[PDB]
Amino acid sequence: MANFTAADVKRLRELTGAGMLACKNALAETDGDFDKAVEALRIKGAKDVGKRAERATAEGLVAAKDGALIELNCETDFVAKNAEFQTLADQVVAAAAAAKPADVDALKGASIGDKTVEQAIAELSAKIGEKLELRRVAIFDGTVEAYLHRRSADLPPAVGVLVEYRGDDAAAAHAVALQIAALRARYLSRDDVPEDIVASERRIAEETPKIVEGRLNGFFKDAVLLEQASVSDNKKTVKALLDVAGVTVTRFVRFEVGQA
Amino acid sequence: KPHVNIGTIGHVDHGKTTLTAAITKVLHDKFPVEYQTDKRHYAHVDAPGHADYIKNMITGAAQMDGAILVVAATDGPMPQTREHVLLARQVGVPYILVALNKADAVDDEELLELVEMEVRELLAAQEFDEDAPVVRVSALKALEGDAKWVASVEELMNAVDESIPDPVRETDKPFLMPVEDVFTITGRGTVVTGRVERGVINVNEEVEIVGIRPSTTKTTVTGVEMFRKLLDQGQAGDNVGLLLRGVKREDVERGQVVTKPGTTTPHTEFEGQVYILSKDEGGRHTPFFNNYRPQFYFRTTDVTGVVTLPEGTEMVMPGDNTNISVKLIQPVAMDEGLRFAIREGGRTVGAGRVTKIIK
Ligand SMILES: [Mg+2]
Ligand SMILES: [Zn+2]
Ligand SMILES: [Zn+2]
Ligand SMILES: [Zn+2]
Ligand SMILES: [Zn+2]
Ligand SMILES: [Zn+2]
Ligand SMILES: [Zn+2]
Repeated sequence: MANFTAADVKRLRELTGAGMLACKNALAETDGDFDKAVEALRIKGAKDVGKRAERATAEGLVAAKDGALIELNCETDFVAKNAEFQTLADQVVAAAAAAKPADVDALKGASIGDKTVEQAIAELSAKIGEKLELRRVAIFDGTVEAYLHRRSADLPPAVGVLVEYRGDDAAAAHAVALQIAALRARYLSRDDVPEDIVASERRIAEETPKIVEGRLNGFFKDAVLLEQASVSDNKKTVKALLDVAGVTVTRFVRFEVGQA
Repeated sequence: KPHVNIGTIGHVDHGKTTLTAAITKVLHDKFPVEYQTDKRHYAHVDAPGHADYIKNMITGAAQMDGAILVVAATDGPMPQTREHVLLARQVGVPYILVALNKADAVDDEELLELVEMEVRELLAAQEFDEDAPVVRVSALKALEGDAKWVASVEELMNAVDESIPDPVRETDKPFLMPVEDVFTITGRGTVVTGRVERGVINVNEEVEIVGIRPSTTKTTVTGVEMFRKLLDQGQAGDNVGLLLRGVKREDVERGQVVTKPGTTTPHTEFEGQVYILSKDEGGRHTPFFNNYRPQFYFRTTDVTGVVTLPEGTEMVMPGDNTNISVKLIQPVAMDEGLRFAIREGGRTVGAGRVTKIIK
C-alpha cells in the first residue's frame, strides 16, 4: 500500500465492483490518485472482456416488451437468474422496444440511459467475469401476442414467442404462441419454405414418384405452423382453429436460449 | 467408515476445480471424484448450474451433506456468489464452509480480512452460520509443494472434518420395506418380500402395512428369511421376506410398505417438484397441460393421479423443471422428500420428489 489506505481499496472496489486485488494493483499503479485508478480498472475490464470473447454462451434468458423480443446470453445460469443480469435485460429490451432497431448492431448502439447497450453489457460483463452476448432481436410493428416460457421454475424465461396478427380473438392468438413455443414450427406457410431446402429434403428421400411426395407432406406438417396439429386438439389443425377464431397470423418468431 | 457428500460451489475462474485437485493430491501425499481422511471418505458433488443441479437432486443422482464455497482471495465474491449460496439454501445443504483460494497473491493482510467479512455477510444474509469456517488456501501453491500452503489445504480438510456433521445412518431411521412380492409358504403363512429401505426389523416386532388398500393393516412379523435361511433381524439394504401372522395372500400387494407402527401414513394429494424428460432423453414428444393423468411410480408400483398446474403455468414442456399438484386415485404411503417416477403406461417420462402433503 504505497500511497493509499486499505479503506481506499475497499471504496474503489465498492464503486467499480472490481476485484479487491485488481483495485489495489490499480491504485498502486497510479500511486494513489483515485480517479486515474478507476479509469485504470476500465482498461483491464476491457482487456479481460476481450480475452473471454471466444467463450461459449449457452445460458441466459429472453425478454419481451411491446412487441420487441431479445435474447441475452451468459455462461452459467447462476448469472441468468442474478438480479443485475435481469435488470440489464429489462433495460436492453426496453431500448429495443422504443428504438425499433433494424438489426442487432442497431440495438447495440441504442441508449440505455447514460451508456449504450454495448457499453452496459461490456460493463456488466467485466463485473461478473463471464461472456455476455446480445444474441438476437425481433421487432413487430403490428398487434402482437407474446408468450415467455420458463424451462425451470426458478430461472428466467428460456423460450420466447412473438405472434403478430390481425383479429379480435385475443385468446386465439395467444393459444398459437404456445403452439409455436411447444412445437418449434419453422415456417408460417408452405410457400415460405425456400426451394433449396425443399431440394435438400427431397434429396434425402432419394437416399432413404410418390414416396418423395409423402415425405414432403410429412416434413411440411412438422415445420409449417399452419399444417401442424393443434396441441389443444390434434384432431384439428392450427389453420383450421384460427379460421373458426377469426384471427389471421401475419408473422411470428421463437427464441430459445442455447438452441437455434 | 461413514461416507459424506460434499459439494463444491463457486466461480469457475476462482479455482473450484483446481482446489479440488489440490485436495486430492494433498490427501494422496498423506495416504499413498472421491477423497478420504481419518474420519471419513468424502464424495464430491458439483453444482455447475443451478437448474440442472436441481434436476439431479430430484432424480436422486446428487445430494449434499455439506458444501465448500470457493471464493478467490484476489477478487473477493461476485454478484453470482449471492446466487451460488442461494442454491445451497434452497436445496438445503446443512452446513457451508468457504475456501479463500489464491490467498498467496494477496500480500497485504487487511484485504484478506476484508473479503472474509464480505463472504461472511453473504453467508449471514442467507441464514448460514455467520462465524463458520473460512480458510485461506492456495490450491496452486499446495500442488507445487509449498508446505505453508499444503498445510492450508490440510487445514481446510480438517475444517470439513469437524464442522460437517456425520450423516444419519439408514439403520437408525424408522423401519420401512416396500413390498415387491407376496407368497404363501404352505403351512407357514404368507410372506412379503422386498428390500429394506431404512431402519431394522426384528423377528417378533409388530408392523403396520400402509397404502394402496383402503385401511392400514397392523400385524406382527413371524420370521425374517434372507436367502432361504431365517435370521433374527433384517437391516436397511437387505433383501428379505417377512412372514406376517394371519394376513392372507389376497390382503397385501406390491406398492404397500411395511413400517414400524405409527411412523408412516398414507396420502392421496400432494405438491411436488418434477423434472420432465425431453424427447431426446426418451420422454414425451408433446407438452402436457392442466388435466394430465399419468401414473406415479413411488416405490414398487404405479398409482394413477391427475396433475394440476400452478397458477401462472400455462403448459409443461419436455425438459421442463417445475412444480405441480397431484390427486391420486388410491392412497399411497408418502412423506415429504419421497422420490417418485412419472410414467405413461410403464415408460418413465419424468422424475419427481414430494414437497408438501395434503389430505
Ligand atoms: Mg468440482
Ligand atoms: Zn502491497
Ligand atoms: Zn443509470
Ligand atoms: Zn396472452
Ligand atoms: Zn468409500
Ligand atoms: Zn478410509
Ligand atoms: Zn421418443
